[PDB]
Amino acid sequence: GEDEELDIDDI
Amino acid sequence: DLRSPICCILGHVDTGKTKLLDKIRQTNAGGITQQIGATYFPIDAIKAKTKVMAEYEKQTFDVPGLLVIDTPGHESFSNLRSRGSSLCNIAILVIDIMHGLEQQTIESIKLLRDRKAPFVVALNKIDRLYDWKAIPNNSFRDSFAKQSRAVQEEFQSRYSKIQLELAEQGLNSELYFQNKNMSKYVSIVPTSAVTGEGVPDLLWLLLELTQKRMLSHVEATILEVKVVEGFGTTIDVILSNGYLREGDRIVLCGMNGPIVTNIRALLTPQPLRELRLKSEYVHHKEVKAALGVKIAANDLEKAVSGSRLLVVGPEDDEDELMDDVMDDLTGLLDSVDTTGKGVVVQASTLGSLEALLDFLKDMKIPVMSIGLGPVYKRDVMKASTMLEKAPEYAVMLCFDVKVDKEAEQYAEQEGIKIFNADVIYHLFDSFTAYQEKLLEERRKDFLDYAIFPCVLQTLQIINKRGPMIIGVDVLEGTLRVGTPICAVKTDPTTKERQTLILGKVISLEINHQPVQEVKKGQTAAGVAVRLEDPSGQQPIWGRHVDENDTLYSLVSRRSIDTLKDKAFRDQVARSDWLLLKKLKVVFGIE
Repeated sequence: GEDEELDIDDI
Repeated sequence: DLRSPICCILGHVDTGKTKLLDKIRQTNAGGITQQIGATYFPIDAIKAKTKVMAEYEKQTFDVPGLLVIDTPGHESFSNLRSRGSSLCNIAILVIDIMHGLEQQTIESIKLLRDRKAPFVVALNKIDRLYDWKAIPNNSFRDSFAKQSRAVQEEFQSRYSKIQLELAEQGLNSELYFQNKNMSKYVSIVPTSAVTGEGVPDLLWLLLELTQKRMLSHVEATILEVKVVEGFGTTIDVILSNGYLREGDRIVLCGMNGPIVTNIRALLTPQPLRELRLKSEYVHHKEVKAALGVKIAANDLEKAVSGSRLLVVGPEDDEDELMDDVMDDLTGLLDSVDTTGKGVVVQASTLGSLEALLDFLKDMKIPVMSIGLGPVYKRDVMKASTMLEKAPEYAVMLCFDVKVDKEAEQYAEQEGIKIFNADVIYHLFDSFTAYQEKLLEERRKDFLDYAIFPCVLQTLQIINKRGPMIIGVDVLEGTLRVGTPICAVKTDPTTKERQTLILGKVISLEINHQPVQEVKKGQTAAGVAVRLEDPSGQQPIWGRHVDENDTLYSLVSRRSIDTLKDKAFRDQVARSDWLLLKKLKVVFGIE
């Protein structure tokens, strides 16, 4: 469901 | 009468490499020149040494003579100029006939096949052939024809095996006189450091591989940086082109920027053995190319071994030459991460550094900074900045460098692993081993601390306490054994938040079978979750927590961080990071 897109440094 | 060819002979002690060089020099009369950091062979002496080669080959003498550099270190250092500058016109690789290819020999091959540097192989120790009958200083072919078929057999066997072992390393090779193509093939010259047999052959072959297949500008290369009792810091150099004259303003690469100075002395060692207490070394107003020479000067203290050396001329701008010598390192310096997490690296020579950096690039070990020479608190401070960000990289990778007592004692306060050895392996094993040991400690701590996301819907309560057993539907994520389960409840007004830990999962049963894990979608059945009591009063079903309360894996700032390191590499799914995103919203974590 709107699969992208995220980082891993923000949290 | 252009410049002498330069020859680097390298081999392990066992191969007899040093005995070979001594036999090559063979003094017994102007004399052989034992120049600083190199031995010089005047063409005259070469002709004299190779007279016996007339039997077999056309002799040509189009060069003034020959320059040989003995050292394996300085062969590393001759490889220190490396790709940017080729220091030797050719290499003589020494191998023990009795022993074939040995670990080091393998490496030296790879090393030469890296610089694209041309080489010949001295197949040494032939005097140890079981029935060999020696003809001192003879050519090999002549001694060989005079040997018994027993020896002819033994030689063929060992030879053709070593030829084979070379093939296995990527090298086509042949006895020198038997090779159809010198290119894409390696010449093999049998020698004996003991009897001197075959030396004539070797000498001939060097001239043949250099004279035809292989000046005003000054080409100088820093071999070694040495403190001399009466001269402070000096540089030992090999001059390939031009002259060096006392007073000459030179430029060279230094560890704290370009160094400019003036030649106070050109020194070579003293010809008289008797002279050389009062005399020490000889001082020269000027010296020509093709010799190894010590330069005294001011400002050499932080000179970098492996540096090119330049003489500043009338029309030359100093500041642009200051740019030029540094270029070899500058190329190297720019590669590094700079402001990025990485291990710090330190080396003895420009080449040792380039080699180490190139090797690490292929492992894919990131590199925060590089350095040269003695290791100090300053240098080990570079690594300090990695203790919190990337502790695994809280290490120096040093090659062939002395470390300060102060700096080593300082690296003991903090947790700085200093790696120091001649070859990569020791660093690679220590470093790699240390990295795994670090994970070994990390994993044990991480597993308890770590926690995958999951959201569960209670279908019904099976056992309310002793132990609490809940029948659930996994809505999102991965419910697993060990995972702590909790309720998040906000009093309508007063409390505004909550965490009610029910327990950690002991066991999971779906469709009458134990399972260790259940991912959303794996089943439709519903799973009985047996929960180990948490320490301190377990919330009471009905009273505190009930059927309607969505329950989730207890995640926290610590929980989330522990996922990032060690755990992260394969275990987490993108779906699970996305779930974490949503969980923070529920738990009120930023």
